[PDB]
Order: sequence, then structure tokens, then C-alpha cells
Amino acid sequence: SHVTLPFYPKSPQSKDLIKEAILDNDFMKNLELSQIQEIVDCMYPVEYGKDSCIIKEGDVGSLVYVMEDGKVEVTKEGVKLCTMGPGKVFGELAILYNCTRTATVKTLVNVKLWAIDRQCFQTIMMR
Amino acid sequence: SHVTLPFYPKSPQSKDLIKEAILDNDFMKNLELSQIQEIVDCMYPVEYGKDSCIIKEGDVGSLVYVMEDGKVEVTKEGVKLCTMGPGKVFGELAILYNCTRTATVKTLVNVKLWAIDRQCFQTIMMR
Ligand SMILES: Nc1nc2c(ncn2[C@@H]2O[C@@H]3COP(=O)(O)O[C@H]3[C@H]2O)c(=O)[nH]1
Ligand SMILES: Nc1nc2c(ncn2[C@@H]2O[C@@H]3COP(=O)(O)O[C@H]3[C@H]2O)c(=O)[nH]1
Repeated sequence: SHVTLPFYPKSPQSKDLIKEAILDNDFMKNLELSQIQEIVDCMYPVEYGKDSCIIKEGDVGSLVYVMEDGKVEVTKEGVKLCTMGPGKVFGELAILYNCTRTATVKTLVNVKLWAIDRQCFQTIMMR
Repeated sequence: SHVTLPFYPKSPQSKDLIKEAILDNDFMKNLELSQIQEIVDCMYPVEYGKDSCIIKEGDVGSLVYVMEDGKVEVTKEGVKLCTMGPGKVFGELAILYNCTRTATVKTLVNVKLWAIDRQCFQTIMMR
């Protein structure tokens, strides 16, 4: 009669970081505040070690990430585009380019992230 | 005193094409049926010729479309992402993400579409 989204409990400071990361993101700054709240409770945590490759350009890609701790470097076709520290969203562009990753993301140090899948996202967007 | 949504009369064949098109859409799959029916009745027909530009990335989005006949070609910042045939919904991103058109959409052949405007569309998602 309607499918249940999963809830992942977080520290207040974490929920704040996420909200701010979305509001700082060009594609998503305008979402409902009620929608953002829901996204925050759905994001689950994932950790990567340094010289780990999170996203490979060209790949198919659902997941969207917010960085909590650490630092990554974004490269396309060989070129550094930038680095990203906590408070930044990445992985959003896949959907806008036909679910294909548009750049590769490598970890420069250990990182702690939050993630959310295509599917959760879509249910939310219809509320 | 509540607002009256418009009604555009349609061939049962067309009412089904639309319904299917909605269910095929990642986001709209999610709607209750009562609502998918309301949306079907608020769609109005529009045609474009070969080599027409329906949607321009960056512009403001007010309508959402379903294709009935024809083939259309999606592009972003100058790169063929995909093509779309009958039965497929489009122009739903800008509305849901409350952003500016995320891709350009050009016709490859003469097309016949149905359109619902932001107004009716949102009004419907609220019951
Ligand atoms: N393509 C691109 N991606 C970037 C840039 N800066 C940060 N990113 C992030 O890198 C991500 C790579 O995967 P996505 O395309 O899913 O989403 C992309 C963005 O979130 C940039 O300058 N170009
Ligand atoms: N940005 C983008 N839009 C697409 C793609 N494939 C289909 N579309 C549709 O094209 C529409 C362009 O305008 P919208 O951003 O409103 O909504 C978009 C989607 O419905 C794609 O790969 N990228």
C-alpha cells in the first residue's frame, strides 16, 4: 500500500552537514525542505581507504554521495578538476547525463561518506 | 471554493498510451492510480515538425510531456545522450527538482505529444 524507506540514525552534527552540502549543490539547492529532511534520514554511511577509487568516469551510476570526513580528487580524461573536502555533494551528475558517471573520484586520504540510491531518491521526489 | 482543473477529451487508445508512459517513468511509477487518471485528463495535444527544438537546457520548465508519435533526440552541453520514442515521458526533471531545464530536446521527425502544465501537475500530487 506504499513501500517503506529505510531510516539511518545520525548525529545532529551529521544531519546538519548533509543539509548544508545539498544546499551548496547547484543541481539540488532548490529541493523542498521536507524532501531534504527525508533524504537525510535515508543516507547510509560508507568508508573508503586512501588511494581508493569511488567513482570511475564512464561507469553506470546511481548513488549520490556527501563527504563527511576526508578528501578526494576529481579527474576527467586525465586532468585534475578539483579536490573536495567535507560538506560537498558529488555523484549527482550521473542522472543528468544518462546515468553515466561524468568524472572519476579517487580518495587522497581515508574518507567517510554518506550515500543514497537512485530508488530512495525517486520515491522522495514524489512527496 | 477550490480551483477546477481543465479537461481535454481523448481517444481510449491515447488514454492508454499515456497511462503506460507514466508507469514506465522512474519517478511517476510512484503515483496512485486515482492521480494518474487525473493527469491523463489534464493532458492536451501539441505537434512539432521535424527539426524543431521543444526544450532548451537552461530555460525555465513549465510543462511535462508524453510522446505519442515520432522520435526525439536529447542532448546536454552539445552531446547526444539518447533518443526517445512513443510511450516515453519527458521534461519532468526541471519540475521535480525545481530547477532549470537540464537538457535540450530536439525532434528527429514530426512528433505528436501530450502536455500537462506545472499548475495542474502539482495540484494533482496534493491529495
Ligand atoms: N564532471 C564533473 N564532475 C565534478 C566536477 N567537480 C565535481 N564533480 C563531481 O564528480 C562526480 C563524478 O560523478 P557524477 O558525474 O555522478 O557527479 C560528479 C560531480 O558530483 C567537475 O568539474 N566536472
Ligand atoms: N538531463 C537529461 N535529461 C534527459 C535524459 N534523458 C531524457 N531526459 C529528459 O529530457 C528532459 C529535458 O528537460 P527536463 O530537465 O525537464 O527533463 C528531462 C528528462 O525528462 C538525460 O540523459 N539527461
